[PDB]
Amino acid sequence: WSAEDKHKEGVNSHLWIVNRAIDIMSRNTTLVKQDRVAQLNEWRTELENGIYAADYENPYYDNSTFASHFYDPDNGKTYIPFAKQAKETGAKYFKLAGESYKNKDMKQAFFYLGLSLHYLGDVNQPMHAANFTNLSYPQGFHSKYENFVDTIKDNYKVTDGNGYWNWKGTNPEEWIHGAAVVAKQDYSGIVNDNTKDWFVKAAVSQEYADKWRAEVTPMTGKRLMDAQRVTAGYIQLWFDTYGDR
Ligand SMILES: [Zn+2]
Ligand SMILES: [Zn+2]
Ligand SMILES: [Zn+2]
Repeated sequence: WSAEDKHKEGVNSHLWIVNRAIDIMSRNTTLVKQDRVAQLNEWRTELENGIYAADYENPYYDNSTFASHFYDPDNGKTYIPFAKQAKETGAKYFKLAGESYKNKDMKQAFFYLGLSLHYLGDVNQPMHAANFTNLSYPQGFHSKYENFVDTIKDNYKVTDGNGYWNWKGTNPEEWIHGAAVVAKQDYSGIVNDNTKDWFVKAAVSQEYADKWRAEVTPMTGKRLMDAQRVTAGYIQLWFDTYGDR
């Protein structure tokens, strides 16, 4: 998903997913301790820095190949043979964040948590769970799709307090894998012969630009709603794990 502005949701789908996940936690009045939400807001600059840094510098963006932002659940791999993938990378930063939190280094903790949230957010994008990059056929569709999502994402906010609490076990890798399983199932609702066809014809015809955008909207909304619920669960897991128990 996009992460083009550090502190603005307009062109940062990753930050929008996290902010909507925090709103789910705030809406929950049965299980969530609201001081957790206050801690995320207190260290929001560092959290947002971590969410943005993943797509912009080393080691996180893998020398501009973004290999660690992809993870196919069926084979456990990213799109480049032998490169690091999103499950081991997102789990690495979940644990580094927790160790920093226990040592009371909040700036370090929330930056590493933002990184981990970014990787979990990416495996909820079906193209990232299927190794479909901006060079895959049809080339340029991955990037135009992610730009398009920013223009519609406000229509898919989750407005209830039901995150996926304890969705998977206590291992963060299980959450990243589980989210990629669901996202790859939804891959054909976005990438298929029709959307490929219309995207290619969209260069010459505006009518086709609208056609592929409309076609991918329903599954995009579904994926964005699941990403908010899974992210809220994952933040709650992090505080349950390192927050003193
Ligand atoms: Zn992304
Ligand atoms: Zn992407
Ligand atoms: Zn990314």
